[PDB]
Amino acid sequence: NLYFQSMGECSQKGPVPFSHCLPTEKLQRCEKIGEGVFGEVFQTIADHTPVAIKIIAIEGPDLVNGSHQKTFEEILPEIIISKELSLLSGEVCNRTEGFIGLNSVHCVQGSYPPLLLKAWDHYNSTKGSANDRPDFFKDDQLFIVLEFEFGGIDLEQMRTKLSSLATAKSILHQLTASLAVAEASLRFEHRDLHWGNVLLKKTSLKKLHYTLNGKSSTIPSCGLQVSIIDYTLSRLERDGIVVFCDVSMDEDLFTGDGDYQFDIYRLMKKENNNRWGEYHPYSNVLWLHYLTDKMLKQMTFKTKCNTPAMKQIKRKIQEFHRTMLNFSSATDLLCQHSLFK
Ligand SMILES: CN1CCCN(C)C(=O)COc2cc(ccc2OCC(=O)NC2CCCC2)Nc2ncnc3[nH]cc(c23)C1
Ligand code: NA
Ligand SMILES: [Zn+2]
Repeated sequence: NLYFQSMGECSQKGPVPFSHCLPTEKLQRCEKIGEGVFGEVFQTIADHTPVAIKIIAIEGPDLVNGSHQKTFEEILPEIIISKELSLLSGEVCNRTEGFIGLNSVHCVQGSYPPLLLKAWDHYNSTKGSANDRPDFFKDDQLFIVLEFEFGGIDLEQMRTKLSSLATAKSILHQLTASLAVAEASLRFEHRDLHWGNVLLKKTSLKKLHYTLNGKSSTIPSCGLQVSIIDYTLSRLERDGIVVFCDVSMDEDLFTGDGDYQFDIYRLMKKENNNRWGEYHPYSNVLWLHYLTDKMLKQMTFKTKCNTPAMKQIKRKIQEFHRTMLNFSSATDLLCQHSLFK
């Protein structure tokens, strides 16, 4: 064990105990906030500030949540993507805070902490879990433990909670800007931006700031800051080296039904001729269209569009829905679409 922790930004070498990442008070305040086949996500408090902790078992031979554990080599591309996107908050020509911030990454060894099992149980009793109770791991088990800034609540879970379609406009504008900046900087495609992967949190900032190819602009917040998550299918590049998930031989991804989400996977494959290493930023437009579609058809707002000014916003979002598929990229949308003028 002769690697440094957290990409060289932690002085420990080799695996660390859970207690390195979750000292007793941080551990005691963990509450589970979500899950997937990968493992578990908890919210806790560090220095009076909420954070999210995502815990993924790696390198072992046996099944977790019905699937084999990834190796570190298998997970590394997504760690790289997460970090590159987070680093856009501190860049100059192409700058955005719209991707989830990555605080730290550790490789942890040990059995699962009993205090996290308690939090897992509470979630299972209240919301119900699709996962195995993570109490079967042995003292040799390795995990990747990622600490993200806390991003809030997902858009699907906020289906009935947003003020108005003005809020929807801000959300769409924030998403479009973040995707554009990542296109410009990293030739980035998200490739899986369903409404579970858009987070919303309160902000006291009235305007949010971004920079696209050296040009800075602002977006009225409507009191919310958007964060994009989930890079399972994402693609980007740096100095000509491409990191992407190769789904060219996957079958089931393209046979979904019952939501426009599942059409987007098929429409992506059409656009790229099943060649997933290429750059097709139209996929970002496809996802933004799916999101706009959710805003207009599945979201319900606390205040409807009662005045002609608000009815006009609604009409303009309907016009965005009808016209946006004729743009080539999130960059094209941001720079050219009337909605964002
Ligand atoms: C609980 N959480 C939904 C859980 C289920 N779900 C949809 C995911 O997991 C999607 O992916 C991410 C989720 C979060 C953060 C980063 C993710 O992606 C990058 C990544 O993990 N890279 C890793 C690099 C190596 C492998 C993956 N989750 C959150 N982060 C911050 N605040 C939050 N509030 C609400 C949530 C949340 C939603
Ligand atoms: Na962020
Ligand atoms: Zn550390």
